[PDB]
Amino acid sequence: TIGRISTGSKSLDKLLGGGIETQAITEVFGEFGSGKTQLAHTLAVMVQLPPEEGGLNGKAMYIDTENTFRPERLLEIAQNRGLDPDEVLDNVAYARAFNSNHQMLLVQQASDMMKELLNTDRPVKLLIVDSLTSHFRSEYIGRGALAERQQKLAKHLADLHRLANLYDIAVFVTNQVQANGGHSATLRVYLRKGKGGKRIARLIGEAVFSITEKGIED
Ligand SMILES: [Ca+2]
Repeated sequence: TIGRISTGSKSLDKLLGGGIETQAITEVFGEFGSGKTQLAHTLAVMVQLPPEEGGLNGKAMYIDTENTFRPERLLEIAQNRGLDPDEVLDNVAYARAFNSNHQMLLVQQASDMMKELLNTDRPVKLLIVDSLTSHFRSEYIGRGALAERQQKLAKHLADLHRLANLYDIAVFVTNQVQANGGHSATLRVYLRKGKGGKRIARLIGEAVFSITEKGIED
């Protein structure tokens, strides 16, 4: 549907109101193996497709903080969906965020890059930040550092929301459930492991999906 990227699952798209939205931040929470990273890799392929096939004829940028990006997985999803894998890999730009300060600087650097590429036929339409809070949690420790950590995270989310609106891109971020917090910034989706190997998504009703050779499916 209009301005949305399909997840690869019709059930998950229905729950999301058609898929992930441009000009917005979608935040997916869950433990390791819940489907969050698999969903990010599938969306990096889906965004490239025409709108009738659930994409935006776009490119993706994947920012990693905990070594989760797998080009071979994109290659596999592309091959299994009948798409050209070299084209798919050429359209997903990868950058590692080394620490929380660098992670925050990457938003302005991505903004500078998208600006110069304004005339391009295939613009970036999806920005993924996998494990959004990992560097903030490991660099701000002790009870006294919590307020500062939250303040820096809020500023980072505000910079991402501004990026989504200046370039009409979908921002997709992954995180883990927090004992304290907190959004204001988003659309929050919790992912769980289901029976057998299915995964369940819930908005913070519910939708069932699976992890296959094609990435995310029903
Ligand atoms: Ca996963």
